Amino acid sequence: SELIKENMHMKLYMEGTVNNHHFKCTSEGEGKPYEGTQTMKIKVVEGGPLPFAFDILATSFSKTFINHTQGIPDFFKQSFPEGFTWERITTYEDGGVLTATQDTSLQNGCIIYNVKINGVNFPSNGSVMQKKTLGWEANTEMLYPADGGLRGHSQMALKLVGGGYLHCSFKTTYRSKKPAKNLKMPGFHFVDHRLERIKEADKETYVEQHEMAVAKYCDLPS
Amino acid sequence: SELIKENMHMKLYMEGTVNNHHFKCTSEGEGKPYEGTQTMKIKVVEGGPLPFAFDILATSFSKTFINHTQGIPDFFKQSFPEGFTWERITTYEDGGVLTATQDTSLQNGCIIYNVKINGVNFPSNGSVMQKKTLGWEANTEMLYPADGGLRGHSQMALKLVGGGYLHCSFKTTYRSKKPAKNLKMPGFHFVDHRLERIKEADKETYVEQHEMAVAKYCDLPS
Repeated sequence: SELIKENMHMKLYMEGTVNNHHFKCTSEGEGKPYEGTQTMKIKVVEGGPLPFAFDILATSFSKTFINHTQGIPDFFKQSFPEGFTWERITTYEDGGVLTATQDTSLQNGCIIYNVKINGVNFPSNGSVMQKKTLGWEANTEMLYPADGGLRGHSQMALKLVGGGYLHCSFKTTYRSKKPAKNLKMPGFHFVDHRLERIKEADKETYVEQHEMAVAKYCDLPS
Repeated sequence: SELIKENMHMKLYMEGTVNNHHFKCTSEGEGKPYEGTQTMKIKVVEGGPLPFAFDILATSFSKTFINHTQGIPDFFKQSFPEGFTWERITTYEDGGVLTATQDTSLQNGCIIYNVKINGVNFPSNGSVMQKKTLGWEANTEMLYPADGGLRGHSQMALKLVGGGYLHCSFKTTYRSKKPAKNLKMPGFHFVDHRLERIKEADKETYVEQHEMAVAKYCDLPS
């Protein structure tokens, strides 16, 4: 993947609605694609301050930045220069869903994300709309080939003020924009994740967020 | 937990239906509760050979056998001598659900499992009812306290004849039969799991299953 350097910058444009509250965000960031680390500085540029927990948007802001161990082929880095798309729905425990559709492209050596968000039915007095959340536990995504791409399935736990958790799960499909003749497809494997909040200002109008991600197989001793 | 020795034997009785097909199984096994390893020899004793994949029963055959690292308290071993119960529903991608209710007790030094199975709506010509499955990938359960005990959430991928996977997820509640003022509760953590078969025969009317399980926190730096 010669176009993907040791360090890469990213820029993002996001627009959407959550319970019919419209907003837009942009972000800029940098990471080390082969080391699986990245950081983004995010701004809410319309519809701020958001009237819902920023945490529900966290996984919508970057699959190029996964460290691949154990010889696992890299569906995402192989897709350049054309890039790939992803599409996802996250279902929350207490009623809410957040759907997102994303395009990942490469322009002048900069990775570019374009995201559309459609979140519906979050309980009006529940944890998300009343901003009672405190960020995400770590998790492991499962990825395997499917319906024309890679299928991801994930579950995650959102920490709540007071010490409890709100569970969610999601299903993702990743689709390469490169002809498939030119891809070495990975088999079933895991991406071990962690999402870290770095800072926020102005009621989450500005948020800095970091991720580490490692692709691997089952880690249990033979 | 000194009723739970370094080696423990288990005996199990299981009865239920899948798509209105009645069956019973029994099993005997042994494991090392603190090393997180165990083996069970399972027989179908009524309703065999089962007209559906044995794989959908695999998680219904033992939480006392988890290795606890990083100082994580052991909800299960702490529950003895009274023991604990679990209850679970697994939802499968192509339709079908497998509901199970279990009691775990300790009698004359042997751990005893009693399990009731209720599986419904599996597609009659689907992979499960047509016995076209080839066992489970590894996975990690998430566990945290809930009203009345510990809540687990899981997802698993079932290998299919001819390649590809059928996805499922499940939610479990574990309840101690011991007074709670007498328990040190764990916080949010993971159980890194893997199921394997040692041998099988005669259309899965005999299956010997092995598990290795380790409770841990996120294994990524930072």
